[PDB]
Amino acid sequence: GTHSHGLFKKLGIPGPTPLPFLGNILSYHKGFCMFDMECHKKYGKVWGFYDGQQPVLAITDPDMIKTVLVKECYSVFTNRRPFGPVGFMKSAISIAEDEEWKRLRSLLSPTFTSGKLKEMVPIIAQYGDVLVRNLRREAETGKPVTLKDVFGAYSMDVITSTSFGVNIDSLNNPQDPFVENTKKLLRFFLSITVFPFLIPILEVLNICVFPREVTNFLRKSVKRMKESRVDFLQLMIDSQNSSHKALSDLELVAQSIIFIFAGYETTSSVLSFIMYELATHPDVQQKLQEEIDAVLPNKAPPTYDTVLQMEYLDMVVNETLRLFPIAMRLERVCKKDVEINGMFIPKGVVVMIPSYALHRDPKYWTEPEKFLPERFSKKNKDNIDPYIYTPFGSGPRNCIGMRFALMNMKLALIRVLQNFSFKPCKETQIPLKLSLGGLLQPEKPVVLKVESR
Amino acid sequence: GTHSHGLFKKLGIPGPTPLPFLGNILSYHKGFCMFDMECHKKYGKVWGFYDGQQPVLAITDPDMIKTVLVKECYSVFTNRRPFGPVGFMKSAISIAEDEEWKRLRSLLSPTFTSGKLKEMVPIIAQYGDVLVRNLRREAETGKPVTLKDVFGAYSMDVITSTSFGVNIDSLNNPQDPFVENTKKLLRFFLSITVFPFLIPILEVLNICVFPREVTNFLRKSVKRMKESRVDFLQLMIDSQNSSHKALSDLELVAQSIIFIFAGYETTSSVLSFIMYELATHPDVQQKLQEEIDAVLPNKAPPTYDTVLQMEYLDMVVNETLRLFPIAMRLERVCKKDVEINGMFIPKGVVVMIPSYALHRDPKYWTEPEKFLPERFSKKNKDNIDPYIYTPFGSGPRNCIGMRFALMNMKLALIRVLQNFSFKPCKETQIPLKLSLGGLLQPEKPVVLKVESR
Ligand code: HEM
Ligand code: HEM
Ligand SMILES: NC(=O)C(c1ccccc1)(c1ccccc1)[C@@H]1CCN(CCc2ccc3c(c2)CCO3)C1
Ligand SMILES: NC(=O)C(c1ccccc1)(c1ccccc1)[C@@H]1CCN(CCc2ccc3c(c2)CCO3)C1
Repeated sequence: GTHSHGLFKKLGIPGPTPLPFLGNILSYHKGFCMFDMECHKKYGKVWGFYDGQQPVLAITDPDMIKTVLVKECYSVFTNRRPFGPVGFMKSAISIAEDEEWKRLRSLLSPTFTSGKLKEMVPIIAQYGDVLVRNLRREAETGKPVTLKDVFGAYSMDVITSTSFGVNIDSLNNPQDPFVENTKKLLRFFLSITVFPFLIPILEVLNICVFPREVTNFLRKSVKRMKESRVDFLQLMIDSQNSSHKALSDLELVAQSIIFIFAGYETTSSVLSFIMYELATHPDVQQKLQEEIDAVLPNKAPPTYDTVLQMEYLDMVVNETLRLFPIAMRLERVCKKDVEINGMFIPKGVVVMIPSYALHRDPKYWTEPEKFLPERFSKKNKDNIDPYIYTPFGSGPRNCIGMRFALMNMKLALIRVLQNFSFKPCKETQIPLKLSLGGLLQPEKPVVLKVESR
Repeated sequence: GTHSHGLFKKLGIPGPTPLPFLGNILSYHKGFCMFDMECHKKYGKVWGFYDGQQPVLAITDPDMIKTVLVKECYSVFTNRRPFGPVGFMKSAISIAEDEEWKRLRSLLSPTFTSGKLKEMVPIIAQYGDVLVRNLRREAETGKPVTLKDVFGAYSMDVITSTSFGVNIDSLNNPQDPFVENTKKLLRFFLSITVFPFLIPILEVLNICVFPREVTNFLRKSVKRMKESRVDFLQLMIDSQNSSHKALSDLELVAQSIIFIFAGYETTSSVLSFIMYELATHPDVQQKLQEEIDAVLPNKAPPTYDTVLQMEYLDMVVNETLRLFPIAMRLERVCKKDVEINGMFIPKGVVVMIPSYALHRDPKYWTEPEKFLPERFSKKNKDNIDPYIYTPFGSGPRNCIGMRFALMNMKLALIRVLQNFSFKPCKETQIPLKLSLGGLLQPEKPVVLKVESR
């Protein structure tokens, strides 16, 4: 089981010696992030390891990262590593490959523009009101608040409503049909990465890592609203009634599902990360709350243009994403033999960009382990390399919902800080530790005290 | 197990209704050829069926065949369907895909030219002398001759000698090390086509459909002759010491092995097919023997330029290949969604050209089941469509050893007909029947009487 296990030794590329069949997966016992920082420290700018028999080439040179993510995206590095068994979710944009992804990116792009986001803000604002009343409830109880529930309820509230046009107080309504389905769906893989040779077997088995009932539920659910108002689902329906063939009925369901996966636990974790940093830095929480009340006096409701007016809110969000890039890694499959910036890359290799390691690299960040929003001040922001700081990826296949995610979090933070201050309690994990999973998340959930202003 | 089994029903393309998981493979019980002729008769110009869950789209329009084989070869239809587990034989030109095949086709092309073939004829001639003395031995015994042994011994003689630079009277020397290895190698697949989802499993199993000892044998065997004369092996070594990277040591072994597979049973079967047609048509055998003795009086030895002088020999060979195209089918994988000659072809579909069916189509061939070499006379040959008659494929990925194969067979036929006449005996399968396997071969071996002129 050492096929390809001599690839990096042949290329002269350093890296940890793999074991037969397993590759270097045993080193993942301390997590992706610790493994990336160690390899970066041990082997320098480039190194290779094996997910089972799959060679993975890590790169850290920003010139080389730009070549992979931007310049050679369409011709060489178009796709992420295969993920399955997907079934009909093969039509999702994040799973699609080559021309099929290229077409999906074109049809969905006008839906994620600045203009469309401003027309969705009044919807996001309503769920912000739900977040505040769900928070002040647990605030009544002096007993501390585990944020992942009230924030996860908010994160799922917005993302499924926008993606499917429904309305739910998901916390106070565990009964709505569009809730229980989305709940078991968002509960989420191993040997599919270590042993990806089984995926074709798993596919023909009719196996779907997505539950079979939820997918059949959402399909008939979207067909319900065909018989008919500014949401992801609605903006995609308008794209059908328009070059590329329009989004099919099944493709449309695939995109709405993939938006919930890319948006639920991602937003919920960053919101818990942000509030942990604001609780352990009262001055930053004070300076932020003072900015919100200046832009929005008398607890004025937030709007699209006022959110972009809050520079310190943008600095706090960006600095949290540097410390906690929940994707941890960016990956591209080398579709054909190429040489970039004076280095040969063999066809089939997975090229990985260790975002977590690069975000905490002392060579680019003074005291990289400290939460310091002034790194993103208008003075100091010009020194940050866009290919070192990559919380939303980069190039033509970056996070297409990036603008929305930032708006959605900022809108939640404004509505929460306008009403509450946040302090740590005796059970808050200080220092916070990271869980060893496929998304960067706090090891133990963030528990904080929530006082009412 | 009906994924993709609704593809042709959706496209409106006719074809036999598949069974779950199996597809249409049960219809293969009477062979590829009978199944292709029936579908052609039943459904007309185009139809689709399923090798398991693999959609196969059959086309018969010569304009559309030209588009697939020639015009859209490099951009859409570059590859045959996957074949494995191959191991290091992935570097063989017939197995290689996309740019890797494109490079191999360039490096090997100058080796299969008209000029190089003329320099190999003196080597092929020697094994022709071995064929005659091996034939006159069984001719001494009035007992009939099973041709597949004396011809198979000749076919393996030439193809392995040219591909590896050795010399063997393989019939009279079952002791030479380069014989027993080539023998067990040439003895040769099922669910790899019906259930190709297992190939990745079989690969990581370290399974090699090629025996593990023979491959390790030939590698050290080629390295023996590195320490050093007009053969395939020698012409490839000269290509290394020369744009594309040169043939590696392992790639060179892969090509020499793939030449033996493409050349042994193919040549041996056509030679048995040809001699069956000459035995059951004494006038054609007479007219051919009269041509050989006019071009080559006094049983003169054949040369390169005299072989191309024998038009009737070329007509007999070509007419045998129409009746018996041992590949039976040409196949290309549609690498991306395309429309050709007003018909949509989905990505991933296997496009198949039913050569056997087209060669016996009454719409192009008057009495297509009769052996009639005059179809290829200088008068009548202009009416034959090169995309209907495709015994060696067509386009940039056709049989690269085509010129050699025709020369090798013609040289054997000249040397055999100069000495012997061939008549059927009471055990000759008349009418000959075809075996139901992956290569077109006589059901029962051809047994004939061999008189000495
Ligand atoms: C804090 C929130 C989020 C973070 C940190 C995040 C991060 C990322 C990252 C790193 C990628 C891969 C980029 C690359 O490989 O270059 C990605 C892809 C993607 N994200 Fe986000 N994401 C967030 C929220 C969202 C939301 C709310 C949506 C809503 C639609 C979304 C939709 C997508 C999609 C569709 C892709 C795949 C794009 C493609 O393959 O073309 N994400 N995300
Ligand atoms: C009567 C003898 C032969 C017949 C009928 C025959 C037939 C064929 C056919 C139909 C193909 C596929 C063409 C296509 O898909 O368009 C092929 C491919 C090939 N043949 Fe032959 N063949 C014969 C002898 C030989 C010999 C003696 C060699 C010696 C090297 C050879 C080497 C090859 C190779 C390397 C390929 C693969 C070409 C590629 O994939 O680029 N063949 N053959
Ligand atoms: N299509 C894909 O490969 C996925 C994807 C990966 C990175 C960015 C976007 C999308 C995906 C599959 C299915 C559902 C959601 C996401 C991969 C396949 C396995 N990995 C597991 C979980 C995951 C990892 C990173 C991450 C996200 C999810 C969202 C943004 O980053 C997600
Ligand atoms: N590379 C390939 O796909 C092969 C190939 C197929 C058609 C033309 C050329 C090559 C091959 C694989 C391994 C060894 C020899 C040939 C295929 C894979 C399975 N099929 C089985 C036997 C076979 C079928 C048709 C035929 C030949 C061999 C030689 C010319 O036609 C051969």
